[PDB]
Amino acid sequence: SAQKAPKWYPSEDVAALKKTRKAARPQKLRASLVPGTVLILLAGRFRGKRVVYLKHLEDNTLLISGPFKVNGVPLRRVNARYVIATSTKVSVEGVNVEKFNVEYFAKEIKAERVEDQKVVDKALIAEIKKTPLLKQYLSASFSLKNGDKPHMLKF
Amino acid sequence: AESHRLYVKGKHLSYQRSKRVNNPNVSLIKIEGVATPQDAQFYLGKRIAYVYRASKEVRGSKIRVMWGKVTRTHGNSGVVRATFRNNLPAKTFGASVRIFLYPSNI
Amino acid sequence: PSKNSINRPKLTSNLHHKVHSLNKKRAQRERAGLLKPARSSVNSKSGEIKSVALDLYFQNKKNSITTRTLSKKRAKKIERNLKYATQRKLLV
Amino acid sequence: ASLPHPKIVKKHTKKFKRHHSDRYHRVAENWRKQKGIDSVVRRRFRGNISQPKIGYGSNKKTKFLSPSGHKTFLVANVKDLETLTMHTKTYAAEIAHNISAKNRVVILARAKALGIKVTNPKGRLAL
Amino acid sequence: VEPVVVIDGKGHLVGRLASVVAKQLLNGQKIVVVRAEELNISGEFFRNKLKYHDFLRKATAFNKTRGPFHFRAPSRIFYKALRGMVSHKTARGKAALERLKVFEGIPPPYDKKKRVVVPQALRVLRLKPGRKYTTLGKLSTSVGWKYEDVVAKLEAKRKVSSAEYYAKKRAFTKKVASANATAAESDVAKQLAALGY
Amino acid sequence: GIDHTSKQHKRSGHRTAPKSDNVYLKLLVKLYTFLARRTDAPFNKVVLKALFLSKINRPPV
RNA sequence: UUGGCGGAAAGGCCUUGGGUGCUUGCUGGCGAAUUGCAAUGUCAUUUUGCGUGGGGAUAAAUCAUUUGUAUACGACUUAGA
RNA sequence: GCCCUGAAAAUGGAUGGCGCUCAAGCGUGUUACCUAUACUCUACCGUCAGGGUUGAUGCCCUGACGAGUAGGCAGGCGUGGAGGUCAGUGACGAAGCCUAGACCGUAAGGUCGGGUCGAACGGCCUCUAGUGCAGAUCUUGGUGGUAGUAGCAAAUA
RNA sequence: AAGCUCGUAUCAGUUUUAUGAG
RNA sequence: GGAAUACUGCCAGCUGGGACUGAGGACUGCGACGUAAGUCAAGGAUGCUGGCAUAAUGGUUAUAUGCCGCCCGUCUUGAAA
RNA sequence: GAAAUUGUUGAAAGGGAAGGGCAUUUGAUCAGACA
Ligand SMILES: [Mg+2]
Ligand SMILES: [Mg+2]
Ligand SMILES: [Mg+2]
Ligand SMILES: [Mg+2]
Ligand SMILES: [Mg+2]
Ligand SMILES: [Mg+2]
Ligand SMILES: [Mg+2]
Ligand SMILES: [Mg+2]
Ligand SMILES: [Mg+2]
Ligand SMILES: [Mg+2]
Ligand SMILES: [Mg+2]
Ligand SMILES: [Mg+2]
Ligand SMILES: [Mg+2]
Ligand SMILES: [Mg+2]
Ligand SMILES: [Mg+2]
Repeated sequence: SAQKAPKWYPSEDVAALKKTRKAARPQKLRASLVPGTVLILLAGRFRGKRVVYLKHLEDNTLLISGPFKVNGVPLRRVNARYVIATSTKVSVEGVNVEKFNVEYFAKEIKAERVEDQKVVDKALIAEIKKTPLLKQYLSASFSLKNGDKPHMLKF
Repeated sequence: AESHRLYVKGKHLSYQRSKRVNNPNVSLIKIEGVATPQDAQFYLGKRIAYVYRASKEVRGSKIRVMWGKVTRTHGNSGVVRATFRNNLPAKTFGASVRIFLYPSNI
Repeated sequence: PSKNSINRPKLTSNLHHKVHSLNKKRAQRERAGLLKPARSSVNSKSGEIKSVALDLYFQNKKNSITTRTLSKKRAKKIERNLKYATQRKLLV
Repeated sequence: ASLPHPKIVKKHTKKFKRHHSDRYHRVAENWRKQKGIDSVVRRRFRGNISQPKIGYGSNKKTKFLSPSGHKTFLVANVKDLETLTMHTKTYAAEIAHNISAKNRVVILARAKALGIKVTNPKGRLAL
Repeated sequence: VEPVVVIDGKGHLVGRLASVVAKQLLNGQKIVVVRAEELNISGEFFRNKLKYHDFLRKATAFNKTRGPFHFRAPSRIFYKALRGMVSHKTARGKAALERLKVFEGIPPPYDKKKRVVVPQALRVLRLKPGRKYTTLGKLSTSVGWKYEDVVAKLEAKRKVSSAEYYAKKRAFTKKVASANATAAESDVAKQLAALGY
Repeated sequence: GIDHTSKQHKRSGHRTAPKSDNVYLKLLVKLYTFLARRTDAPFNKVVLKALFLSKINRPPV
């Protein structure tokens, strides 16, 4: 015997957790996040690009589109904390986004993405064409210049 | 365009300290364009990155990052306090850091 | 800076040269292969027995100036223990 | 595959070294209390070494636990090994330093059959 | 926000300029100081000369070559005033000091660069009118600096060249302003005025 | 800091446990500890207290 | 590629003539996606390394010997195809 | 009230230094700001106290405390030898020694890997003592710097 | 440190009231 | 004569931003919204998602940087002195 | 076949001592956990 056996042994019956009193409640977005708003992307592959916010998804994400014909950003999800909501707004009542959801964006090109992109971008472009220089504004990328102060800049 | 910058520039001033002892767990950061605590309140909670270069490649890059965040203001002149996951080396007193715009309240 | 030439940087230039020299020396050692490989490499010894005597014995079986030598006594003991392990492997 | 435990916290990971054990070869690093009446270390002046005390004591629910979450139990043979046949999730067996390779083979085989984790399964068994 | 800040030292008070520059160097800003011979010290010339002569008294008795070194040039006087405010025996202090260059006059290439001022160190903004002050070039010449005339001649030549450059620049600016002022009635100009530009 | 009015970490005392190694005496102490806790009987309290005394404090009768 | 200027540490400033691109001054058409909801997500001169190659030029210093205007020893000052 | 004189020696030096003149000086007022092992909240260690309880000097719940020389009390770590036990370890390698490797203890220490080594040694319950070193101008033995240094120049060669 | 008792028990580097001293 | 405002104070008024913490581990209790079954922020954190799956986090070791740190024992009020 | 002390090799530091504490960078090196 290289070591004496202990007199007492802890039990291996793992106890269950106590009943947690933490209910899940819907997210309250910022007052500036209204569908149809132009958003600046702050991070990711499409950082510094201006897109259009379309729909709030069940996973606390925002459905956005470029539109893909204007600046090459497809129908994607974004996190609301990584965007800047500007003041520019376009109408979205002509856009049908009742199909897209988390199950749609699950990843376990399919060309159903392409078809839905064409259908959504048609109405988005129709709404965009009414405002002058809005298409050029959405195609241009955002960046900070010398001496820009984000705590003073309006959006 | 000619610029792609999505961050504000800052300088790592020093550690939190008294006259004869310092606390490396807290760093003092001076953000460009900020001169008052009222203006510094905008940047609370923003991510800070210290980006530096090393000669040996690690995971496909020669560029290494130390992450942290803004926690509170400091003084009357727009200096803030920041905490990083690993404390800054203290050879970086006077070096540049990047204050990002996320998480965003705008 | 030096009191004889205050406009010329001295300490920063010395540190920059030192950093550059250390980087070049490390790169030269890596290219010479004097550094341990990655942990997931096939030739990594991570989590395994590290023994100069066993490494020398197996290098001699496979077939500059070094301080790593294998004694005849240890080599004979290695051969004997390898015969024991081979007999066990044959039995199972 | 151990018992669930809180995150292990060590209050003082660094070793408590004896004063001037760096200064003199004849002074070993094993901790000794300074009994001098004028000792700056004993009087606890700023800038000196820290001394062991009960405040540094570890959490009783994480005490004696290895990083894998087990308690180490030294074993010399199969009979010592089979003491842990029911306390598998809390204890891991460690073979004693003086067990021969021929017996370590048997111990490892029996431990694998019984599902008992072995702390040092590579000892003396290089191929 | 400039990578290098060039400060015209004329009309500044030495102590306050030294304080602000030392803080900038510690924060990690590269600074060049020009025209150090035109710096000012508050107080009378005899007082400042007396203070420098006390400094001259200070020396190591058993070997003068080990003692305090008394550099006579105005740039070196300013450098002493700043080294007294930088913790210069540490690596951090040495690194801060190595972000600083001080010159008498404006040598190249800084003669063709923009030069700024520090309002909190300016004499006309700080000192009460009527208080006496001292010029660093005269003080340095009285304590042994021997290059005041050479610097004056070179500065005069530089001023002539800079005046010619400014005359050409002012003519071009007048031409540009004339060409811009005639387009203030266009619809583009009206839209820019509506947007504030 | 605090200005303590009384001593700190003061033991109550009162002869908690017997100093003997008699296993039968320890069994009797166990039984009367149980009785004194679960009966609220002053007799059981007195007997339990007397079982802790030393030889010079338990004179014969 | 034409010419002028700049010596404070000039090493930069201005200018002539074609060439070759770009131009968001204005109007259009195609492309972007999957980096999967963020992870610096790598973007800037110089390279005493090599390979290709057209050209350019073919030295000294020290030891040893030697002098004494030099010298404790080094050092110094001379001479030798 | 502030300012100047209102006495001073002897290496070169001090509002701590730089320096500061509508001050960065003096008197006062109003705010903001910096930070102690102090105060407040939380976690963890230990001690003490109060309750509960048919490995019970254990377990569970709650609360408050923690400076220390001489001195007191308590719990522990380590060593030689002895009785008992593990039908303990060991020539497939005991003890010892070395170790840029691993782990557990607040600590005294304990455990594992590798190398060297070549015959004995350990865990636990107890017994016993010539049982723990940094010092004593300590004892014995061994070894440095000084240092290739001082010097090996009386007695004619 | 040990016993015995008692435990709205025993009190207190404090105040108050009455009464002295200055 | 009619108001407003400043100052001081109160609300068991509403609401935005930031930081540290998540101890406990079946149920029991006190409450709230509810006719109702039930629900809840009420006797201590859960839910959703991404990347990596190894030297990446982490440890050790050699050093660098910022700040702190006088040589121990003994004996003397007291010792750098 | 220990230490003091020494040689060689490799790595590192060094502008009038070195050593220690807290924290992190860099170089080197390494264990666990891998269903
Ligand atoms: Mg002179
Ligand atoms: Mg306390
Ligand atoms: Mg002051
Ligand atoms: Mg005042
Ligand atoms: Mg052995
Ligand atoms: Mg003895
Ligand atoms: Mg000794
Ligand atoms: Mg002693
Ligand atoms: Mg001695
Ligand atoms: Mg000699
Ligand atoms: Mg003779
Ligand atoms: Mg690390
Ligand atoms: Mg100190
Ligand atoms: Mg021998
Ligand atoms: Mg040795």
